[PDB]
Amino acid sequence: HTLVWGVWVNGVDQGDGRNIYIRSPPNNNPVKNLTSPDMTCNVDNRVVPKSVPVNAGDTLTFEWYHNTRDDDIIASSHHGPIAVYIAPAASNGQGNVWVKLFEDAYNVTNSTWAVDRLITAHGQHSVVVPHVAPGDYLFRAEIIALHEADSLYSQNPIRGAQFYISCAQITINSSDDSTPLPAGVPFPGAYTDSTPGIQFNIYTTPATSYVAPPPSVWSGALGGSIAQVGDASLE
Ligand SMILES: [Cu+2]
Repeated sequence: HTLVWGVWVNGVDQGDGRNIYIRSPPNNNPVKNLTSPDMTCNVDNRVVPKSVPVNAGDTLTFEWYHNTRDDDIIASSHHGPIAVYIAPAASNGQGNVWVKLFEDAYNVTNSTWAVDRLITAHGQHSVVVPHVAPGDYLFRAEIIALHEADSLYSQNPIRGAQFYISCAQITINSSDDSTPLPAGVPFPGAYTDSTPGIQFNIYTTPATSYVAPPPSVWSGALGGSIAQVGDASLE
């Protein structure tokens, strides 16, 4: 149970974005139904009044929280991967539009899941803004909690993989468009009951064997991190 509070651009806090530049859902409950319209941008997908200005090559940092800013972030039980997708905003996230910029699942070197490192990072994970066409975009940040993912939601709706999905409105101003954005995958639709990484038993299956759900990270993606960029306590 986690939500995005706001974003940072090059380590500068853009301030509370809830219902302002984030398409915030009403609460931190997960999405679990893979065929739900709620898979796109969570349960309250609508245009919000602001879009955060960035340039290509900026560091864009998402900041998550549980109940209050810079708290426990997400229950430690919620081991799983983190992904970020991008789509042109005029799509409203509909159709074959979502392109993956970032994936971090289980780090063998560190013996930690992305969610474990997100807590350590005070809820902060980042991407490099890609060199796509200038214009308005949705950045879809997706945490998958796998602590109840041994079941399919479609078999037992009390369990299943848990999707924490947050869509930020981002406007890319300066971009040379060296990597034009291709078509991508649909949400809902890209994840199904047979997709690798959706049904996974963290109690019995080693995390070293986990394969995160496709699609693969786009060739145009410039990277990211799970690391504290900004100290919310200094504000
Ligand atoms: Cu939860």
